[PDB]
Amino acid sequence: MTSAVGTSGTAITSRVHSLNRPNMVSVGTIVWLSSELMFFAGLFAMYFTARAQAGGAWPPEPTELNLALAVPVTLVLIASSFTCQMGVFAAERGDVFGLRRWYVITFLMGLFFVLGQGYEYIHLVEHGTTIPGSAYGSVFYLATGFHGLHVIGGLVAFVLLLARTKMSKFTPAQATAAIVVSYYWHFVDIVWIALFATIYFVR
Amino acid sequence: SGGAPGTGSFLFPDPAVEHEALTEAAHASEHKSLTALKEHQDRIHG
Amino acid sequence: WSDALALGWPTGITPEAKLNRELWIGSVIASFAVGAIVWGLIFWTSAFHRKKATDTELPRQFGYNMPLELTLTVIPFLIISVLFYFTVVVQERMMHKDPNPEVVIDVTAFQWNWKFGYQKIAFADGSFDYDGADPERKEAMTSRPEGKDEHGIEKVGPIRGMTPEDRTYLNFDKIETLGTSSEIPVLVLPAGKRIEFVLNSADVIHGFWVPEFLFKRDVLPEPKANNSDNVFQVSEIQQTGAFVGRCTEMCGTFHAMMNFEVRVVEPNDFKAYIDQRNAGKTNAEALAAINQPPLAITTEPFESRRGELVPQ
Amino acid sequence: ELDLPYGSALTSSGRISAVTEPGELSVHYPFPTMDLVVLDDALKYGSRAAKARFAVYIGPLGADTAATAREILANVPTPENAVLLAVSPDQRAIEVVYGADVKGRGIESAAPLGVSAAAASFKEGNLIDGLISAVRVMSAGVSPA
Amino acid sequence: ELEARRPFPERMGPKGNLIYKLITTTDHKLIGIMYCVVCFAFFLVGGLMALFMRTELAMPGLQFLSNEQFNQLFTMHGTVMLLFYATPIVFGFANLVLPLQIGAPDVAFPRLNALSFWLFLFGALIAIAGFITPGGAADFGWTAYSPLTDAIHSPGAGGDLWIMGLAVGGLGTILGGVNMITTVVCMRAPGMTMFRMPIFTWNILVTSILVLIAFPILTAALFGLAADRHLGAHIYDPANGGVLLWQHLFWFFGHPEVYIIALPFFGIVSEIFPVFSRKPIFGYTTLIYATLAIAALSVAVWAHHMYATGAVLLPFFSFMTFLIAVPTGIKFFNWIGTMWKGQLTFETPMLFSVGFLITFLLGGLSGVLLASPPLDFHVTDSYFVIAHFHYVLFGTIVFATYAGIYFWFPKMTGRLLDERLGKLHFWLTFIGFHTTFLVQHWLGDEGMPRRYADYLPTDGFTTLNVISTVGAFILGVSMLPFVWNVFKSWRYGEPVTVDDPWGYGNSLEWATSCPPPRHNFTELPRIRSERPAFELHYPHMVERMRAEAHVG
Amino acid sequence: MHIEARLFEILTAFFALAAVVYAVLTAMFATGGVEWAGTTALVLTTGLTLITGTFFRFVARRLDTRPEDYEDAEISDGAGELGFFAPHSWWPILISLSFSTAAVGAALWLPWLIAAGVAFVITSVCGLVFEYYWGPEKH
Amino acid sequence: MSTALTHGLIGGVPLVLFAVLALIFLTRKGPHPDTYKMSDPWTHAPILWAAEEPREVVIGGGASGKW
Ligand code: HEA
Ligand code: HEA
Ligand SMILES: [Cu+2]
Ligand SMILES: [Cu+2]
Ligand SMILES: [Cu+2]
Repeated sequence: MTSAVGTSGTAITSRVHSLNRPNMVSVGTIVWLSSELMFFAGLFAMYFTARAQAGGAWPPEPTELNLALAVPVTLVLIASSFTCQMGVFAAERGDVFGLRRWYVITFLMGLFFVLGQGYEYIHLVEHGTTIPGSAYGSVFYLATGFHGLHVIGGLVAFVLLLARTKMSKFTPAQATAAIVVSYYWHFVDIVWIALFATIYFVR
Repeated sequence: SGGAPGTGSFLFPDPAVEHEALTEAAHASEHKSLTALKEHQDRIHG
Repeated sequence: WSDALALGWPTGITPEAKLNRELWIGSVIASFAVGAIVWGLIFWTSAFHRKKATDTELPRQFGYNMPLELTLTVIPFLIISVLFYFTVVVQERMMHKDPNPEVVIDVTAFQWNWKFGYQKIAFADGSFDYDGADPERKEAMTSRPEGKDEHGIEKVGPIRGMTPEDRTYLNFDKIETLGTSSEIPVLVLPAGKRIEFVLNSADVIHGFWVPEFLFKRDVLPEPKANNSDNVFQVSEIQQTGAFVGRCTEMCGTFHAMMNFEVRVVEPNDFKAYIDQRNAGKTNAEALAAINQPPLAITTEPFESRRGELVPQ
Repeated sequence: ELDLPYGSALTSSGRISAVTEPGELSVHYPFPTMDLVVLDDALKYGSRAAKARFAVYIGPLGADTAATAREILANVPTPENAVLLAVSPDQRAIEVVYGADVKGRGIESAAPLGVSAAAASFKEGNLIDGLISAVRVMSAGVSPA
Repeated sequence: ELEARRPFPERMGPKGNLIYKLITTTDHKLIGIMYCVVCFAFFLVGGLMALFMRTELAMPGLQFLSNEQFNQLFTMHGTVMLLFYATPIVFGFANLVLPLQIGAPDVAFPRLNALSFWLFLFGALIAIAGFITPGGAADFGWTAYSPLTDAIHSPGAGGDLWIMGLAVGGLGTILGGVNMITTVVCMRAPGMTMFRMPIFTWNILVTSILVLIAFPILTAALFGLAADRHLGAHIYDPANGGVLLWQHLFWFFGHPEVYIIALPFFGIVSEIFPVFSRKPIFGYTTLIYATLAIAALSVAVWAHHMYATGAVLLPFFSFMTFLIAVPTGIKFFNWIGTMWKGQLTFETPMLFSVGFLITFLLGGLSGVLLASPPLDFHVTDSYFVIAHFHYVLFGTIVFATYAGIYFWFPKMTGRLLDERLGKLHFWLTFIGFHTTFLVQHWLGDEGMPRRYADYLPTDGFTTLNVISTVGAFILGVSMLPFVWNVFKSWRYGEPVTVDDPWGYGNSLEWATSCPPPRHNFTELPRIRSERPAFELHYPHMVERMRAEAHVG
Repeated sequence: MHIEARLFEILTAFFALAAVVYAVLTAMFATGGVEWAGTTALVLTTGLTLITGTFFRFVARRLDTRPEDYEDAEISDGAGELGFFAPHSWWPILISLSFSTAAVGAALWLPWLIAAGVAFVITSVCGLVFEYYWGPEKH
Repeated sequence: MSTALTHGLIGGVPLVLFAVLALIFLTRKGPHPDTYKMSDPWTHAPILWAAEEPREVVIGGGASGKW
């Protein structure tokens, strides 16, 4: 050494700049969010047909579709959206601890959403439909179940970014990472508002 | 490079004078480690 | 000239095909009249070589010609607009949807061969009070009152209340020209009637593509459920004789082995065909009863074997 | 000041970006594209057991030949250990000139023998093969250190 | 006053500078070279697969290979020509020259481009991996219609490996889509606005848009199909809504997939023209709108593949397929205006560009001839449609990829090619290709429908199959000059020292060294218009470049 | 920037136009009813370009003219320090091997290989995303 | 038909056409310049071919000849 030639705040830099420059992981996750919205368009088209097919009282007889356990976990998940947005408010202002508290409770009630969805799947498969049992049961298990895989991947992103906040100095690059995971998971629970309006309310 | 997070907890920060004492002491200990190893390396050849 | 300019169609045998072939002739005249002037543009702008006397002095360097761009953004829109209007006026003449046909053929289309129906005949000449059978359409609506558990569910079925392995679309008939793997299925049809085709497949999508009808349709598995108007009428069929019919999607492996024939006979030959089949005879016997060669004449029922290097 | 006479321009720093008319080439070396690869092999692969940048000069040197060859050894990119060969087919003059630190490293009997092993092939009429038979000889002669 | 250059450059390179650098790629350059290499390897695999099919169709028996092997053969062939040859190379030229064209130091997510490439390669291997399986790979077509793909039908392991191979390849190409759109949005040289970027990075902007539109529905369709096969999950069930549930959203992937195929090769050819016509690209803003005018409608045109099913809204998709045929006609007449009154020289990548022009012309004439549904009611799944998508699609990817290789080859490896051997390559990939597909129009119009393993001697038309075989085996020996040319143009071949080995280069790429430095640029030029390399290299030209740039 | 917002606004106008005209032209004029399978695909491709264009418009309003985007901008007007790009990294090859093991577990229906490939995906994704954040070994 | 004809055709017409196009395109003179005739004077610019052999002014010696 003499001092360094890369005399910066860290080895990691923001992504370009963000005062007169757009954040680039921001626009990267925005267009990848848009791609995953088209993935959910594939799942929605697998739902909105195979509901035009079944006529009459079309959600079939073994599907006592539970709303009294659905709307609490949607309310948990969309309040957790505001907890995650408060986490990114505490990420712009640079303290790791305001980030980590709100993302810990966001991860906890997102895990509560995943466990509530898993208990809904157990309670709806043990006295009802299976994924080879019905048309509507199969499309219910895939249109919201792979959304369960989306939200469990978002939870993996939460615990992963929390270990990342444990291991390094809070750079503006790490606030970029935090805002990126923040509105990835905001996209997850706006797609779940769409799915909960679609499956349960609108039918 | 950038290896200085908050020393506080996983949820709550420690007061700032304690953070300064911990990171200055750990930085001086790592500096003393490479200093003692470098002066031993110079003792082998010199 | 008319066959070689039409990129070698088979000539039509129904007015549907005649009018479709006239529109293809007009459209390849339009396509060659575009491609001739644009290949003229390319093989005349290949007269703009790098000239040997052309010094260190670049071309006109222009770009950005707005009125010429408006002219050649308006004229292809005129070409596709007149081609779209002729397309729609021939799209009106693909299924007139006559509620009074003359003979209805229930072309069901199973795994790797065909089966033709003769669901209904009604001559405007006055003959053939003939109808379809329908005791065979029994369901697989699995409305069992209790499943593997003991109470409450009374599980009804996967799709619309029934199992996928259902076969209630699959209409049958007394007359059935079934096609085995060594005898090609021979539909025979009266010349100059209104011949409706209702299309069903037992297993998998493929295509009712007679080459000389100049038309096809896909036998979707449950086409009423899948928004598929499978049925289409054929307006007449002028030319008699035998016509090949291929299979024009993907079925699985034995897919070129799905040929059929639509042999167009005279109406009195159609009389003597079915009235020598209501007294129950098979396909070869019924075709021998009307002085016409019984086996498939435009396609042989080719090899049940698998190759020219398999040991027989 | 003049650039390349058409199409080149010096960039925002000193790198002069030039062009090449589309069917034409860049180097225009009047030798085949395979035997000067043999020259580069004899001058890099089978030379690194001598530890000296073997320069090869083919241009004109129409002056006092030793002085104008040791002057153009001074831009060989390390002149203290470089064994330049200069040949002038306008003038028929071989001239092998050394760098400083190449001195007594098997070299005083290798320079006239290198000139002989070159000029035995130049009088046939092979420029590149003469350079190859010279650089292989001076690679066998100059000992590393 | 004189430099000190090596007589020839480094031939192979030192021992061991690439194979770890394979594993730990982060610049766009070497990743794009790897795209071009391994995808021409998959092009070789597909070409021999097609030559197996075309040995098979030469005689009317099943003389060479079976029925089932043929049905695997066209399927794996259609994928390793569409989803594992074209679909990667549309980002392979992006990783070649798009950060060079927009002034970017690297591509924007420089590990996620390695992730895109390696997910591509390990989706491609696990989709080819049906051939190790004893029942073989997918016998159902590339179209892969759902009553044939659900596990009752085609029950083998090769279809499942095909499904998850396209899952991985689709994810990798989505990730290529996001990092290319973020390069062109927010990683760009400081003097160029949106409009004086090159046309090729514009086509990859809109191409990556349509990748993000299309390919997640391929993964959604295909996760639904993997669930419907393994869990028996009734989504694509035929007595359900699930045979147009395949066709609607699969072709909603499929036709935007063939236009993410078609658009950056239009960008390649539109970059070929202004450096060999020695002049502007004609109507540059016209192309910069026409790419959107074709690609927005590419999404909304999707069901012009189910004319035969009788279950689509038929005048809507016919009208919009004519309306997607008009802006590519605009994009074409701009090219004819670009060659117009220029000083042409037909050195080899422009020669491939002109071959593309002729093939894509008469193929697109078959496009407007085929998109009208009564003219398609006989032609759906005939050989007129297979000669149509070859005579278009081969023309786009293969001819414009050979234009792209013979153009961006001296700037991605610093050495030229043999011009004579490239002209040999062109003329027997032109004569051979027209020999094997000018007759399949007349072979699909008279009856021989697609995806047949054999036909009959009492059926006619044996001579047109044997002349397609003659043409296809001219095309099979056509890349012996190509792989010989790049094989003796990397490790040997005519080097370039100065920039612009193609003179009158432009588009901000050609203002750096022919092996470009790590992070692409030692000196950027003052970007003023669409051709800033042409304005660096020709400063006296600029007033003549602008003073007559508006008349026509 | 400005022009990406206008670009995806053009794509949003056309995708919304095509979505609503496909819904109201397959409401009538079709065999059974609304197709529901390209209709919602068009509604959510309108959603795709809504998300991209709305975010680019949010950025473009909360920004000045960028010294990149400005027409007639010298290179010295925007020559600062860019952000971190990653150098050499051997994690994406491990991402692909992990996701390919998970995919061939999901193809050859091997649930042990699905779970193991997902575990390798988590491990290699951690190795990618922590790669420029592991501190030195504290001993 | 006549399997010798439709195998010799598809195996020879590619090789016949390959031989014809490779004898009309590869027998042209390439872009590479001709080898230097020794009797002709040195028309080229001066050439120094360095080595880069160990990677990173005062006189060493001398020798001469006259071919
Ligand atoms: C590179 C990929 C590519 C491209 C660019 C195309 C470009 C076109 N394709 Fe082709 N097509 C396929 C790859 C392509 N296609 C594939 C892979 C399939 C499906 C595989 C299968 O099902 O088996 C396919 C299937 C296909 C079908 C499916 C029907 C069937 O299965 O039978 C149709 C018809 O609608 C079709 C029509 C077109 C049209 C109208 C264009 C238009 O974009 C072309 C327009 C171009 C010209 C029109 C412009 C230039 C001419 C003039 C200079 C100006 C214009 C003049 C006119 C106004 C007359 N294509
Ligand atoms: C992307 C464009 C593309 C390309 C490049 C190809 C490459 C070729 N295709 Fe393929 N083709 C399709 C688009 C393409 N195809 C599509 C969309 C399908 C449909 C899939 C489906 O229907 O389901 C298809 C399937 C297909 C069929 C199937 C229709 C049927 O079964 O009836 C036919 C007809 O013969 C065909 C003709 C050819 C020909 C002659 C080539 C030629 O270019 C041949 C190329 C291969 C050689 C040039 C390589 C040379 C051989 C090597 C030198 C051998 C040695 C190499 C090893 C060392 C690795 N193609
Ligand atoms: Cu069939
Ligand atoms: Cu299409
Ligand atoms: Cu079709």
